[PDB]
Amino acid sequence: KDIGIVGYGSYIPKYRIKVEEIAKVWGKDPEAIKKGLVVNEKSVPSPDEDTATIAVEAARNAVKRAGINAEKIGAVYVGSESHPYAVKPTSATVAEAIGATPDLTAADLEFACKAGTAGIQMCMGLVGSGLIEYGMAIGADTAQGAPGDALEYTASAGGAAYIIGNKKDEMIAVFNGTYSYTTDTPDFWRREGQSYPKHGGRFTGEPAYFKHVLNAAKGIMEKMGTTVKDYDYCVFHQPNGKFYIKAAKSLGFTNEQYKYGLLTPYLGNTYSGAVPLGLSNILDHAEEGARILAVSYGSGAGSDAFDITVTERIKEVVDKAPKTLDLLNRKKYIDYAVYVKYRGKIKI
Amino acid sequence: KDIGIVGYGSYIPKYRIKVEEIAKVWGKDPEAIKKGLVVNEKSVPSPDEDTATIAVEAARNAVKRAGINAEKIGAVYVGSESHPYAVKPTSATVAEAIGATPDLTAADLEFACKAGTAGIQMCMGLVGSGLIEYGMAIGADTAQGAPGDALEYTASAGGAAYIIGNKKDEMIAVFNGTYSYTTDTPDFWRREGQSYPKHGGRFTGEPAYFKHVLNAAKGIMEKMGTTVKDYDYCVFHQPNGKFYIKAAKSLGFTNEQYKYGLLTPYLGNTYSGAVPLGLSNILDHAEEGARILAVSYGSGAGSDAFDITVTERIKEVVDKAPKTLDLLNRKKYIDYAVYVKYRGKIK
Amino acid sequence: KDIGIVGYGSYIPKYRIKVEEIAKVWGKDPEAIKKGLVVNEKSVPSPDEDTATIAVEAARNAVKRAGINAEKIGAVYVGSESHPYAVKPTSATVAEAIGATPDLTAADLEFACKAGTAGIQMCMGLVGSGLIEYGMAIGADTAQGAPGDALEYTASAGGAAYIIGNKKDEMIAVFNGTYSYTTDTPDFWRREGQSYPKHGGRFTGEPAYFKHVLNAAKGIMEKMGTTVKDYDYCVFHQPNGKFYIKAAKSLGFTNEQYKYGLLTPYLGNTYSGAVPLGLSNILDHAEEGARILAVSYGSGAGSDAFDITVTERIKEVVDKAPKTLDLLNRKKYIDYAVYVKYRGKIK
Amino acid sequence: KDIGIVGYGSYIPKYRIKVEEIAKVWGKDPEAIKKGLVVNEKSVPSPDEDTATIAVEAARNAVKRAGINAEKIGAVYVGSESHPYAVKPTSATVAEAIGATPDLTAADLEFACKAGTAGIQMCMGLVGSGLIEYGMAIGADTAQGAPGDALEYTASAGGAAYIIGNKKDEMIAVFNGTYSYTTDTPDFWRREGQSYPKHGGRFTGEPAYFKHVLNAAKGIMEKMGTTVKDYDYCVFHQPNGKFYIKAAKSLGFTNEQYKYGLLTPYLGNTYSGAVPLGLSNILDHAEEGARILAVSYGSGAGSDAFDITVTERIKEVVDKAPKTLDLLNRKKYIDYAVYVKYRGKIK
Amino acid sequence: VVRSWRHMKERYNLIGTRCKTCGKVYFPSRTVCPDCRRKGELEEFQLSGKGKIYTYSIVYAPPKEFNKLTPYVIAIVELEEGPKVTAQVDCDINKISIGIPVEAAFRRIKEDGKDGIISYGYKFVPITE
Amino acid sequence: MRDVAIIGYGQTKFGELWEDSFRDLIVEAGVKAIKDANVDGGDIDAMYIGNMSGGLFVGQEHIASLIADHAGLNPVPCTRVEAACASGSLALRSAVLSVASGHHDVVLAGGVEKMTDVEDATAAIASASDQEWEAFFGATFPSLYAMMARRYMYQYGLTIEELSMWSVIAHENATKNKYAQFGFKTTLEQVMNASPVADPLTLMHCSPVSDGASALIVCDADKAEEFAPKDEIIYIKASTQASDTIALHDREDMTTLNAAKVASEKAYKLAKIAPEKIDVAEVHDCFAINGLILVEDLGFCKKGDAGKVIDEGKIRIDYDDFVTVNPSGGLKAAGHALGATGIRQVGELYWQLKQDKECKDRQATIKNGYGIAANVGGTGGTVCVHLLSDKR
Ligand SMILES: [K+]
Ligand SMILES: [K+]
Ligand code: NA
Ligand SMILES: [Zn+2]
Repeated sequence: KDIGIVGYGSYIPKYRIKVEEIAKVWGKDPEAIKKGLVVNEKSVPSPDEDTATIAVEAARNAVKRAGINAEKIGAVYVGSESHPYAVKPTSATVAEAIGATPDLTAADLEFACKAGTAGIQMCMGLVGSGLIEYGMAIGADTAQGAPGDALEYTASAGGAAYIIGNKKDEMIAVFNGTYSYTTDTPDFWRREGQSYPKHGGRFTGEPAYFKHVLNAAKGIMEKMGTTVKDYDYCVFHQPNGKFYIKAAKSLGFTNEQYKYGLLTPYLGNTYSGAVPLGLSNILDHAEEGARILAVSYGSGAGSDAFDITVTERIKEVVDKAPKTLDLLNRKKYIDYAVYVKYRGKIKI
Repeated sequence: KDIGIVGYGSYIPKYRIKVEEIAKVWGKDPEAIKKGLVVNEKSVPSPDEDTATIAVEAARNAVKRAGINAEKIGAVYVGSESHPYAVKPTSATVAEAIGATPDLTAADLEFACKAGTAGIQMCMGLVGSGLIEYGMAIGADTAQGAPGDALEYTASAGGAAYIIGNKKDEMIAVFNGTYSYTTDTPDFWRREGQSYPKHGGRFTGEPAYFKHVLNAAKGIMEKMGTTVKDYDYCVFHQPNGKFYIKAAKSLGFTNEQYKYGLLTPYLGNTYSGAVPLGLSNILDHAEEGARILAVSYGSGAGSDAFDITVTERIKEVVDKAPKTLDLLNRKKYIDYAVYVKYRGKIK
Repeated sequence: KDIGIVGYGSYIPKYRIKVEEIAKVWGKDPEAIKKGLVVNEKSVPSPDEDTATIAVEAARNAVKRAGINAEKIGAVYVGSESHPYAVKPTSATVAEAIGATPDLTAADLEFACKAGTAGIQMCMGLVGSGLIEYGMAIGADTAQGAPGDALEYTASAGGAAYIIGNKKDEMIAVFNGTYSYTTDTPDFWRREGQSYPKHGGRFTGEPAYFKHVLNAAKGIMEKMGTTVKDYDYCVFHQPNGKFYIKAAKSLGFTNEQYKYGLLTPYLGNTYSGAVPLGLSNILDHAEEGARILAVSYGSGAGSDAFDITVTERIKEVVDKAPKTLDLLNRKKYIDYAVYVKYRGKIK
Repeated sequence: KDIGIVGYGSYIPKYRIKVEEIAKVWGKDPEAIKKGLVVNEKSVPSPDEDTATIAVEAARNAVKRAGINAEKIGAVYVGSESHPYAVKPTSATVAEAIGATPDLTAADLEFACKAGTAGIQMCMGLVGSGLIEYGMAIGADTAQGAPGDALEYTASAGGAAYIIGNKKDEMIAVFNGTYSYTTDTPDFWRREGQSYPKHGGRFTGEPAYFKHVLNAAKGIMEKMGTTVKDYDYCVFHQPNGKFYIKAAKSLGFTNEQYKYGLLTPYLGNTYSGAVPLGLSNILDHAEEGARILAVSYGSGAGSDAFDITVTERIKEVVDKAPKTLDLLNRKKYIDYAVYVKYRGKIK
Repeated sequence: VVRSWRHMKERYNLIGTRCKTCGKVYFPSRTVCPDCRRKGELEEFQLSGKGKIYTYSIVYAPPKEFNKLTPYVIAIVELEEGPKVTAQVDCDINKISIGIPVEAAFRRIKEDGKDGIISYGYKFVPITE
Repeated sequence: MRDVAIIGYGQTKFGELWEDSFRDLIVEAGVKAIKDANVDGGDIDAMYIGNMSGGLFVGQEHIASLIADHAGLNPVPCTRVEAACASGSLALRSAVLSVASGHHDVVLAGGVEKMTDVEDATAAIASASDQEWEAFFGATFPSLYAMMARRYMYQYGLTIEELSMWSVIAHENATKNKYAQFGFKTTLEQVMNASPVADPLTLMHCSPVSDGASALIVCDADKAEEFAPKDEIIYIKASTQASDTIALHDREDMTTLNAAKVASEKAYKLAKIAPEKIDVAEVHDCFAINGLILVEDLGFCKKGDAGKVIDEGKIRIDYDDFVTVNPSGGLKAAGHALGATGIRQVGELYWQLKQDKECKDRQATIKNGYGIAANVGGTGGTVCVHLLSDKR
């Protein structure tokens, strides 16, 4: 009947690359790119890291905060755009790595950068219906931007997991409701063959990102009968810093409300991990009774909205695992050569 | 709250290719293959058909049987191994193609041949929790087998859709319970780069397919406190006819119990669509009060078990859309040349 | 008088595929193709054959006709569009396979379908200058046409080899002179990455093929002070029978003059083997004192012209190896499925 | 009667990359590499340069030195391992760009790093036989080293062209003789599909490079009745400085004899351009009556050896075009990022 | 492809036309003289590649195909015979200015994707002196 | 030779129009023009439309048939005129010449453009330049105008600060325009420190790519009294057109547009007017330098001293003793829909000379009752000049 987050966990790799390092190679003005997107740097996975490892690190951190035995997890869902295998599931390797196996169901989720929040909704349903006791939903990605392209300044790796439960005394946050707005939109895609995606350019913004994010934000607030004044914090999808702020400002959110959710200027766009990671940072700082609005976005033309309320149990779990902001500041910078080496961007 | 199927639908393309036509090209004995795998022919998609289109045809047929307005569908999930796009979702196209948009959630699911049934569980949760009133789960795939390989004899096209509902009078079947057995198994996989998969061979058989299917069968029967005599019909995963029967016989199911579920001998392995298509044929024939057992399999190492009971409302819905067996017999045979042409197996 | 052919040889694989078999697959009228392209069937290499093996078979046959020890061959050139390696040379394999190694020079030649004859000219120079005693030039190819394309009806496998010498007692034919016409033309090409080529369509004909073939034919006849009446036989490049005949007729050659040179209707286009194979069939039939005009063509734009006279020693050698026409008629037909299998056109 | 070089030319792109820049990225000790390979830096082509442009720059500088009208050039041969097109010829573009078209023969030569010198021999024969007045032979390449591999430290871009004439008054150097040693050896190769080559490692050295280079050097000196004492300068193939010097020292050449020929330490391995570029630098410095030994090597199993004598006309022409050493020192260094950007090593 | 094929001698070798009635040199070669019309007698004339920068610009955001060259100098060169041409200049963006003597160079101007034709032509380079 | 006047003018919004379908744009402009004109659709004898893009983005030629079909005006004749950025004015001029002949009494001259649909508009815009001899070598459209600007600075000492002053005026004026793409003000520092497209030009020296549509209704001066009141009728004195070399490198002088000098002079001759009588002018300022140069070529000042004219601010709406140029945002701030721009320029003069309610906030002072428009195709290969008057 009542559904909520019992545990959450996050992971960010140590390597970074500044905008300046990429621009230098491609003959662009860093201050121009830096100003435009409000991106300063991004995270870079180690060559021995991928979405599966990133998901496992975050999953394990979520179990620490939950403080529950992983044998009780009855479903694991991993939302990614960069699952290591095209057929073998990531969720299964994560389940094995937490020792939730074998009494569980799992599935790998695809829906551009919305994949992560899609599974949160799936876990909500299964726990709420009583079919499972706890479900885990993960949003993780090791995004790769085309070398010449602008997506190269933002594309980044990161992950975040959420454990959903029904026990009142275990919840650190409570779902008040969810809403989704989905259409068929060819703003951005990647076809089975291709290694790098193709985009529609300016058609990605107003008609796609804003259309779905704002409709989903409006829809949840109509469903809950609320206003922008009712929410303490907010997190939107962050392809670029600009898009995030424009959306927040458009709905009437002040910097104090949206400041905690925006990580892209120093993390980059972690695609399916973006909002999950943002939400995790809000939860790291949030006080009891804080109302949160979280709206995700996925290129195919989808948005997931959440209405969350924080619980007094927050103070207890926050320090049980690494804070999102601590992972984000534990960092090593690299140049572009090492970066293309790490990413396997160079032909071998 | 009680959860159940309010509508189901299926689609199979018209083209077929007999084992004899493939064997002929590769210098193999067709009778040896046919006996071995228990396969006679497989369906082939038209060059203008893909996973999406099949999913749409089956989704649309499920809506006819449900008899409800698609605007009420609050989630569409498409499970496949062959989503036309690596990033843009199929489920969003299907949602648009039936007019459920925009007030819904959707997601494309990957888990080998179990994906389809994984979404059924997702829909079960969302209506059961009250988050939506109807959810659709689709399993569909356009299967490709490597030209020289044995998977060429079975890998096939098809799909089936299920609408899950909350209301008693609208249900044509009721979920008594579900169970899943999942571990990490490298029996079969495909890497992001590759167009054709790589397999374990003999390791996929006994250790992986039988282990997960059988464990998921005892899991649901332990959970429900039942035995194989309690079930009227059964459907298992059917990579080939050999595996399906050996599993059914192993658990103690008679031919009369498993015959409707087994379609592979004339359809081939439709991967995510396999169990859904089998279950749909069981529902086409089933009588009120029939208890059925459905267990799926996915190569990565998972399985989904279902305990379902058939309701009075079936007699009404069955004829509202094409029966699985009718689509299966509406066919046009092709030779291997046309087949490789259709499939884009040409360089 | 100084320079001449002392030995020649040829090879054609056994497998064929009729136009009818290809058209059937792609939904075309075979009679339309056959009438249009003037082609009935084409050669298909076995999966264990390639340009290197073809070149070796032809080289070995040329040595038999020459009746000389291969240790005396001081240069081996192989002109192909389908060398097995992008870096390791075919000519080196052919040299090893005929035991001409190690005291020789070699090189792999590229110039579309003009590569084979390019090397004939190279051998002419080296023997004539005295830098070597005997040189071998080979034109061979295992052409691949794009599955849907028209080049699929003609692109074929074949090769022929020529040994050039200085000894009047060993010459079976004598070079009176050579001429070449070359420009930069983007009629047809293939970029390093791509497996199948791209063509300009109708721009390949008049402005490229005819321009270069006819200019080269007129240039050599101007160089030799010669007319169409002076030549007993002729061989032109034969992408299809249509182009070949139009060129021959344009210059004023009768059927009796050009018939031996035209093999494409039952062999297809062997690219760099085309004219060499045609010329070899002319030599199989030719009498002492016969004058031959041979003009090749390469896309990117080039043509090589030859004026040759047949010698008393001709009939002595013809039977020492397989006649071109005998290789062409020892054949085994295949369907398209087997054909795409053989060619590795399967993904 | 006598064959000789009437004109020569060379081109090197401006961009360089130091060993230090590559090693830094891959976690290797630069000093170890530099000592081991005897290489400090290499040439990098601009993204708007390729083997065709490099060949054209060379060809044009050779025409300046020759001081002849390009209409008189009877054939153009381009030997490369990196021709822009897999089918359309570079040599035609080169012919069009120097205005030698249309009355000429051309061909694109392939034989690993020996294709350049292969064509010099071809021009030698044609000119000597009287078939053409002048022939041009080019050796050019924009080599590719695999990112992680050691070939990345040497593989570089460069070219040189040579025009061959019969006339003593026009010759700046005279061929005394040539010799070639060729076998079939799988030391290094690249299949048609692959973008980067594969090598046998240590099998490339003693059994392949030394075997062919030293046998060809020994062979020429036997043919011409010479000794290391008879030669004023020498140039060998230079995959790295280590191999070059070993070979020179092995035959008994002093530093003063081999120093001009060795350019790899600051230029890298320009593959088909290596000995042509080395020989051009020897000619830039050489005095009348100097005897040069030039031996090339090609991975497939090849070596071409030349015995050349410098003539009075040498000082007349050197300054008519850019000296090899001047092109080599007009340079701009780039980091590894820029380098991989330029070379299209980025995916 | 065909369009490339027609203006090759111009792009490759800078071969223009000269009107004898005027004395004027034209590049690219013209079929009809703008001044004399049908009166103008045209003969093919080979221009030297030498010229001077008349004006120039630096392209910072070009089409995705010129990604490697960015930023590049585009310029209008006044050739010593008189004609002006538009072309790129191979030099550092800080080293370009109006009046710089330049020389034509044979370069790879374009390509029609991965599989299409490669298009060569002139690109100017500063003189060493 | 009948006198021609304009009875009405309709204009869609300009810029990133995602919602508006192509058919909605032409309808929206056409219906608005019909309302202002107060004619029924049946009263239109013929339509003249010019489109440079020609469905380069869309892939669609034969746009005229499509437009008439969807408008529901079959079987009236519809024709498409093309001249790059000048396609609009050329459609107007063709419409004027049919009325003048007497074959048609009421004609619609429209312009419409859709460039948002294609991911890279750069390739289509470059189509106006010589593909063989400019585009081929990498000469982008902004780089061609940047090369004009450079030569102008070299010859006449124009500074970047002077050139940037043209933009601040444009953006200031555009805030008074509801149909403008940009309704914000900017400073000199913002213009100069904007992202550079082609040196010396920055992003803030360039007009943007944009969607939109505009339609005028032309009618015979005598018949015009039937549909409209005399005070709301504006008369087309002359419609001139001239040509120049397509390639900039083939021009006798780069700093000038001869085709504008030729066309403007012919227009002044037929109107029997001097440039000192022009109250308001709409010029093709796609790259700002094009704004300076046309001010000189239309004879509002001598060659070279354009920089002084703007840095002082003579052309501003607040200024009294000089011609007011681009009172609407113009190509820079109002937006540049290639096919519709040529129409829009004239529709602004219509509003300004009839003191319409649409340009109340940007109303220029009209002393003599004259206005000129200059539309340019490409770098100047085509120029079309229209001179309008409140008095016949
Ligand atoms: K996938
Ligand atoms: K090759
Ligand atoms: Na080779
Ligand atoms: Zn003239």
